[PDB]
Amino acid sequence: PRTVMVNLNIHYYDRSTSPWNLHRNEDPERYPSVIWEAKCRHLGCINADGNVDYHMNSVPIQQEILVLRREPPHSPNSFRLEKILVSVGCTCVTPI
Amino acid sequence: PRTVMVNLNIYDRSTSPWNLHRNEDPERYPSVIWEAKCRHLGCINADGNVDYHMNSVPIQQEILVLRREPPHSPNSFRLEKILVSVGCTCVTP
Repeated sequence: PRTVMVNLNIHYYDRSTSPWNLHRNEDPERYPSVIWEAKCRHLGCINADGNVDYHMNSVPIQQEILVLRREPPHSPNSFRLEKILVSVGCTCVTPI
Repeated sequence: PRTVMVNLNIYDRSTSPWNLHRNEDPERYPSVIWEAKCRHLGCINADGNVDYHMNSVPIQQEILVLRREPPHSPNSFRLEKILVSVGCTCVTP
């Protein structure tokens, strides 16, 4: 147990060939409770003509992020640090 | 004001590829954050060549981190928002 104190008071890509939308992911047992996650708009990538090219793939960029998990569950003042995978945007990839 | 206890015990084929840079900050938890840096200004063509007709742009995301409060404190923090480069996307200029 590595217990620390934390004060919780804090103090564009539309032209992408692999564009994305943001999805509201909510968890009451987590701090921060809301995490906005990227979801690729298409399976393929946008052409020079503005069309979807299915020989290319829009893939989500997944990053490991540290979040706070209520420990014990429902606790207003006690947490454990947790690693979660979050989709942070989309990139365009050549298939294997 | 809002003090809580925290237990600290826990794309190569891209047209806009990136490299990871280890960003270090002693006054931050986590001290180590891997940040993306676009390999090129352009995007990779169907031919495997860098094409200046398109741009690799970093995707910047706001992340919650812990800032040592008071400074240098091993066990006391304040929640902070920082901008981190998390990958690269390819954009039409």
